[PDB]
Amino acid sequence: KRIKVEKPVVEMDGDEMTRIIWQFIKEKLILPHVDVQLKYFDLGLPNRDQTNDQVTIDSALATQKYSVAVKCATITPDEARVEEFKLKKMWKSPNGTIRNILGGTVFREPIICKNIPRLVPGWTKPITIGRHAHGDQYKATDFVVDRAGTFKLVFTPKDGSSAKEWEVYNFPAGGVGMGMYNTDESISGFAHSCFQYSIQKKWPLYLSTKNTILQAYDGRFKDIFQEIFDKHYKTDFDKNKIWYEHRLIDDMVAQVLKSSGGFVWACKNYDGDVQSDILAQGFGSLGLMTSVLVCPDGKTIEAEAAHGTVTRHYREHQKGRPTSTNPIASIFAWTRGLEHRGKLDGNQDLIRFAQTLEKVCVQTVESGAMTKDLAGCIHGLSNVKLNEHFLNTTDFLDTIKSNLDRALG
Amino acid sequence: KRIKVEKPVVEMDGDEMTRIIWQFIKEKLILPHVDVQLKYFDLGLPNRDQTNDQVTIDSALATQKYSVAVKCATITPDEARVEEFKLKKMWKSPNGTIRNILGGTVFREPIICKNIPRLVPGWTKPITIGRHAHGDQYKATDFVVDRAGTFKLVFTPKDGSSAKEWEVYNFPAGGVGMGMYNTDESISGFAHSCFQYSIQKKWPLYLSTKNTILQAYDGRFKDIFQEIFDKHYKTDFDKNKIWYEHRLIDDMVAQVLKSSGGFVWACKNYDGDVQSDILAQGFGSLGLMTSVLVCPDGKTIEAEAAHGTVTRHYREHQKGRPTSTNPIASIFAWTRGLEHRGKLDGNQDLIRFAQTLEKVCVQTVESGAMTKDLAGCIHGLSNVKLNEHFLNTTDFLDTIKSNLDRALGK
Ligand SMILES: [Mg+2]
Ligand SMILES: [Mg+2]
Repeated sequence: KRIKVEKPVVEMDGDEMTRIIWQFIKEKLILPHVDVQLKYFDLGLPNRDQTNDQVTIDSALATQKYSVAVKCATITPDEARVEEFKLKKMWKSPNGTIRNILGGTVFREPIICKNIPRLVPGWTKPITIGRHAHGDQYKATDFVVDRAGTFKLVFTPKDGSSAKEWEVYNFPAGGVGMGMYNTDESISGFAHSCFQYSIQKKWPLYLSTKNTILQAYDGRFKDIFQEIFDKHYKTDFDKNKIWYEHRLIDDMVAQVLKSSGGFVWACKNYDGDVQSDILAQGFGSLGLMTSVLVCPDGKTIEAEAAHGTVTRHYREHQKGRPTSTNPIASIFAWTRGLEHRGKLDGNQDLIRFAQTLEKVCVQTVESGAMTKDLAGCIHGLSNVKLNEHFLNTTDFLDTIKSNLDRALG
Repeated sequence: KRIKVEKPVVEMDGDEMTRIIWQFIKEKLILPHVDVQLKYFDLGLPNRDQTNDQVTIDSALATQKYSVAVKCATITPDEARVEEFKLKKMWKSPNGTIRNILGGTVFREPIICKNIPRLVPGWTKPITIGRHAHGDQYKATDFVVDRAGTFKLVFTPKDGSSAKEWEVYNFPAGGVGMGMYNTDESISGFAHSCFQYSIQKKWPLYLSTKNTILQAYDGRFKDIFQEIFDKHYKTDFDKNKIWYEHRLIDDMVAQVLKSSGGFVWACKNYDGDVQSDILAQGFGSLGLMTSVLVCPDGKTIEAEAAHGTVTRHYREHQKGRPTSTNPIASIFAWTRGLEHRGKLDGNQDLIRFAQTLEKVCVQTVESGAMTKDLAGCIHGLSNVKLNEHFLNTTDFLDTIKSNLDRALGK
């Protein structure tokens, strides 16, 4: 019997090869077991252009309403994509837009498969990055200086007090300038979520900044975290034999590499983007990773596939040929979506299905049935072969489907 | 008989554990075998405070004059350091101030010992990071927003063109803002350095940015590198079977961790700081890495230890507790300083001494005498033990001192 879900799930469609596997996953794994009401938004690049990127804002507003989104990987366009898709604007990142509106922390962690070898031998336990999802480089204003001139910052107070101007630089010739920001509210919510997840895991927490160089900007991150820790969380950290410490970013990453894992890592928005990929790759593969935005309100989430759209595999699919594409991150976006939908509704049957599918995915890879990229981690890309070391995208999903049916019975 | 050194070498002194190691090296390893005139500048935090940070500017000026600096790792103040040292102001990064005056690229690579298992087993060849030494976070203007108000950017052209304003954010409550920049001239020189270094090494080059998010700012880096590649280097890269590619920083770092090395990695100022510590640590230790600021003119350099002051080892050493800090990167700052001084003057004995001291360091570790960090790579950090697997800071330095005297004795 299919599990009845009462409240809706927001579904965000994607691009190229991820768009196609997103549909297979829905057909083969999700819908045959779950009767769920889907609130569809096409964040494919053609439709984002068609709606002047308004579909992206509505998908986020819908997520605030219904409290659970699941997202397919999308194209953030450059010059090349603007020419290829004939876009009228170089539209901003859908991910950055959705994260800004919703706010909160993007938690990312590996999907550990026993047989997929780590590139960092020392990491015996997993690590979780809490990436702050708001502000900084993902809400910056930047520009090209094409001639001599003065660049300055200006802060005009609301209360009526005098404006403060800072002369940033008197450009003699061309260059670039940018401004970015963040709020106390956004940093406080970011801190709270990280402290709570650390208690939940029984793991210590590390904040990373460069407050020696950005003494006001990064110092505020250090100050707010240490304030919230002292007043709200120090007692709960002591009871669980865990701690909190601020580290300089360059010191942190070395320490992380030397570690054995088993900690939470609060990263700034930019650092989260960079270091989550070092984490994913170090644990075995970029495709073996979850990514879940947890909003400040505690109720709303957005689960996503954090990787790209796999353009090379898509081109082959256009020419009627078979591909071998890892669907696990996309699968885990659905399960994390459905699990939280089940938590809010009090639907234990749904929660159990999501966890069962996550386990079946790992077991299928651990049994030796896998896609080309994962088989390449084991035997090397030069030594792998079809129906010997790896399977087609749909065949792997069909293997996952068979194992999912056996587990449920 | 000391080696006479005709011309001076600028010396920048530092803080905490590196300051103590710096003085051992100067006193006991360098000037008993090298008659060298040192233009001494104390960039220890108390003297920077004493001089209103002018000594930092004066050290940078002196490096331009004599073309060679050797620097000890320094403290950059935050709020805690103002309390600690009772500072007049929250002074800026002296490395920032030095790098901004001198300009150039900071080249960073591992110091390889056959004896030391990597944390990243895949990296069978070394990797060099060309770090851009100018602009971005290290020249930024940042501030605390402590009341409601609007933050904007304003560009006013010098020759009468229309001025442009951009609203960054309307703050309802408290927060933070910042503005930063870089220049076409600085980024072009950064490209030239990295392309030239790549052709020397016969290695491919990668530039990392986030041009998909920072369309203008990071796009400018991508465009200038590509123009300069096609105008000056593309032919030579193709002839030498090497290549240049741009990659998104997040894509790049994953590629690095999975690679087997053998490439140059052009990093922006911020990225180069973070990624150079990943690199040193992955090859074995923060103590086994060189760092050289190569200026545009092709003559001036500043050699340093990439790693910090080792504050956590300094707190133990202050209270008399056991300590084992790796001095090799700090020694290699002296040797690359002297080697370059020797190369400029045509002083062959001074070049040989520098290289002899580098061989002594590597052969000392390769013979089984080492500091804790390196012992941990072999035996595991949770099983190493004082005087069984590793030596003290002083006992390891005395071992370098003993082996050095024996080396040039032979
Ligand atoms: Mg990323
Ligand atoms: Mg550093």
